[PDB]
Amino acid sequence: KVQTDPPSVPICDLYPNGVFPKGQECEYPPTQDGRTAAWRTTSEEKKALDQASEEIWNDFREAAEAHRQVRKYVMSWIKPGMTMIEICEKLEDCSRKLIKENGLNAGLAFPTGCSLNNCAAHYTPNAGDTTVLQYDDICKIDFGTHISGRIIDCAFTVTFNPKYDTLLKAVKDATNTGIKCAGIDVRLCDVGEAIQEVMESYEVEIDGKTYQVKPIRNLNGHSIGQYRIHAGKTVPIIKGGEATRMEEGEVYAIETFGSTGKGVVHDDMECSHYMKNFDVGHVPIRLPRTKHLLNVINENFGTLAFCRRWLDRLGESKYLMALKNLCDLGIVDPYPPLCDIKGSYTAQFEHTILLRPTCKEVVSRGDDY
Ligand SMILES: CCc1ccc(NS(=O)(=O)c2ccc(F)cc2)c(C(=O)O)c1C
Ligand SMILES: [Mn+2]
Ligand SMILES: [Mn+2]
Repeated sequence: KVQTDPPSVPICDLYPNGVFPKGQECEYPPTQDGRTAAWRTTSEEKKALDQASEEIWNDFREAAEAHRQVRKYVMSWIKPGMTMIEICEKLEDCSRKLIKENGLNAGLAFPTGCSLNNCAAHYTPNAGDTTVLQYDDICKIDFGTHISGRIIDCAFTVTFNPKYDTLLKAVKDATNTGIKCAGIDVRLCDVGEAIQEVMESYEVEIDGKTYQVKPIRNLNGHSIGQYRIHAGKTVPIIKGGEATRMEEGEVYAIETFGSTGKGVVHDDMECSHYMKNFDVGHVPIRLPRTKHLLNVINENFGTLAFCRRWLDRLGESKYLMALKNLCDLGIVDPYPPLCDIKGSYTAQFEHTILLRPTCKEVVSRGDDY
């Protein structure tokens, strides 16, 4: 009925009523004519529309509470000296128990990202990686939980040297600025500019050098779909703006990345992230190993991202060639680590928000961030 010191009680059994805690509920940002959004807070039409998709919002909440309790636990023990593998496996072991992993009904939405320093995202260790977290490392812990495909994409940055404090704040503030600015009928490009003005209004000093924080321009937030980490709409972070507005009922992952490098990422290091193309249909495979591996992917991950380690834990061996095949066949897409120029530092803060009819909910919000 109460969580245990080292979290072990599933969020499930903590809220027996089946109703999970809501995130930070915000009133939608006004528009031109000071168009207030307090009319939706209790409109009759909207309230019916909201309570209409209540079971969904409730699932996002179960996952969010899982994310909150897991990360609270990670910040209490993540320390330099631990290998990236020890960290990810310890984090993922907790994440599996609190979300009560159940096939594709409940589990980890994507691999535990823990990109270091100049690398901003999509780095998680593969078997054999001997990398050890250092006192001067700036590590982005980015992991996700999901219930019935309702994905909670949320992340924070970890450091131990106070010299990055102002860099993390610059980015944490940039993220909240995009969260506050986001809303139904809000144009993506606008959320982007907002995020940039703030991000760039910060200047930091790290090891004698001064820098004006730069948003990683080729990185960004994005909309979320059931069992689909990236639904289709992207959230800028800079000045351009695709050509779109956020819509009622949508779900977005508002994330920003700040850097001292060139503010641009590129594929680097060995790949560990892979995900089945949400669009590709059923492809008959006769090649044994490739056929088997794909079956494992469909059974265990569906359209959710996974990593080599997760193939390992399932007892799969000698699967790289077969994984390459799936990749060359375009059935699976590789998602290599995205890093900025060597020597640069990058920070990241991310939250999942629900654009509900009556309000904007920052479901993954917590005491920490
Ligand atoms: C590796 C699976 C994956 C695919 C697409 C996106 N979304 S994205 O393409 O908008 C993206 C890519 C890199 C990044 F750093 C942020 C967002 C993400 C993600 O939300 O990070 C993941 C984990
Ligand atoms: Mn993320
Ligand atoms: Mn994301």
